[PDB]
Amino acid sequence: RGTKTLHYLSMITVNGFPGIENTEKRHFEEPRQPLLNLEKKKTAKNILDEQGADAVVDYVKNTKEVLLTDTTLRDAHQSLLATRLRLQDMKGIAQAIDQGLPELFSAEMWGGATFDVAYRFLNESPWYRLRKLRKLMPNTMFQMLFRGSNAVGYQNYPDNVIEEFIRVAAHEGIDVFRIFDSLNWLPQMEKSIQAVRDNGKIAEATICYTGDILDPSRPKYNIQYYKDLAKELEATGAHILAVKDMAGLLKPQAAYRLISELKDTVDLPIHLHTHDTSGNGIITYSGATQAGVDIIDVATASLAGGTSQPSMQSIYYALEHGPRHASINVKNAEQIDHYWEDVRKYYAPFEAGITSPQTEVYMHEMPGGQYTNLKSQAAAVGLGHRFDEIKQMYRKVNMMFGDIIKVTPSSKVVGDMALFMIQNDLTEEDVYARGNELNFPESVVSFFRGDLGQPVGGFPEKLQKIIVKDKAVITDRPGLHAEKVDFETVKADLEQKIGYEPGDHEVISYIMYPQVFLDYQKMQREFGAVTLLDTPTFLHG
Ligand SMILES: [Mg+2]
Ligand SMILES: [Mn+2]
Repeated sequence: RGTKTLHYLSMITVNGFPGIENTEKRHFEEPRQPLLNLEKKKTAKNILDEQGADAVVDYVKNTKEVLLTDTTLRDAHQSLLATRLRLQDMKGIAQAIDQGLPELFSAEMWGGATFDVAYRFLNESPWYRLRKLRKLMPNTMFQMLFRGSNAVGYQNYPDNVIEEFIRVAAHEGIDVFRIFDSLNWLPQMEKSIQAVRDNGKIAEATICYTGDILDPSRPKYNIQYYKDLAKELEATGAHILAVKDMAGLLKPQAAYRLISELKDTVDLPIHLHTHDTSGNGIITYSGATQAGVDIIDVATASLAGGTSQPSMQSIYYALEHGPRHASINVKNAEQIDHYWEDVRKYYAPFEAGITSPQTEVYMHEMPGGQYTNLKSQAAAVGLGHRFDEIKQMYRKVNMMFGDIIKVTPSSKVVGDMALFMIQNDLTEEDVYARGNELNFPESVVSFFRGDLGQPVGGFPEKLQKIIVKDKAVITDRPGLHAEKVDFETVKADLEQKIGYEPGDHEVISYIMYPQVFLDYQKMQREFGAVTLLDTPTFLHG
């Protein structure tokens, strides 16, 4: 093992880290360990382990205070540090988060972009990160982000693959599955919700919020649409209804109105997830708190603000003397935030830059992760100079598509469309006129083929016929048309490829990311377990 780490250290010392500018390994002090005042409490993890998910739901309903879910381990560093937060920095504070904050409903540490990014860039297994965090944080609930029928991948998978991933993730320590569909289509979420319920975990059915419910000019995503969606989601037997504000679009008055109306229609607890990109995340959470929201999604203050979640400490102080208080130990939270600031100093090459409240997100409606990725893609193609026109094309392409919900992977479709549209300098009338001649991006064609599901109100018919010139268009779940996957054959082929008998997690990771898992295995052969390295040594040597 020593030769592998020596090889990796020599490689990084000489050739530098791939994708970042080469710099010297500047000296870092040891990150500040917290000084916690421990109080023993029965957490929602204990309730789930003892009496199951329904007891957890009843505990949430009987909690007068508003519960907090920490998104520091997944979404805060997905938005701010390009999902590059390593397990080595997480494990120095995992026990402190488990002990100093037992009032947390759950910690979101998995799903989203973490699964792909860990394998692709951090060269560490997300399953290994899950196992180490589960050992380190035994009395907290683990929340993951689940993309409906795509799970952690960006495309549709057959139903047995999704069920097996849910089973393996539940066995390895995931306690809450937040299941969302990119276009808010129920059939893509039904089977995942049923599988999560069968595995005994909490199923968070999710509504992606877009538009403005208080704006009569945009009537498609009105309050009645969300009420009907919440009713049919409650019909599926999900434990907690989740409201995912992917781009910070939910305004405070709209937040109060939406949470009140959803509280009237369903008896499910409501989980609200929003981003502070508009700068109104704190007041939105407060307005939802007055409306009666149950759980809200917060990050530590050092990894909060901008495209990330609002800070949990500021959410505590904003609700300190109101009718409803947040459930947190604020002193322990600040003590943990000191460590988070010190380890955020490690990830300087992955920082986005100077951040300000960005109220332009109300028009272009672009999520922050997709915002950073779109900026990087425009820089890679040399279009980063005209990113204001990129924003305008993004908004106009979204309106051209029929005002779709823009969350991954549907936001990636709109981003690719806008990049291609500015790439060869045409308008939407030019799309309707010349569109038979050009070759549209593959993601747009796949979306108009129905591989992402069915959008609300259906596709624009003439534009769809332009986009797919001769390809077949399905109108049902893409999982029905998926190729059958047999796990014994895949396991045998993986054993041939990686040279040893793989576990269920390795098989289900090979199915979702075939090339990425094999590249990760090759990197493990060449360099060993680089997750054990500290972050400045991992980046610079
Ligand atoms: Mg409650
Ligand atoms: Mn998010």
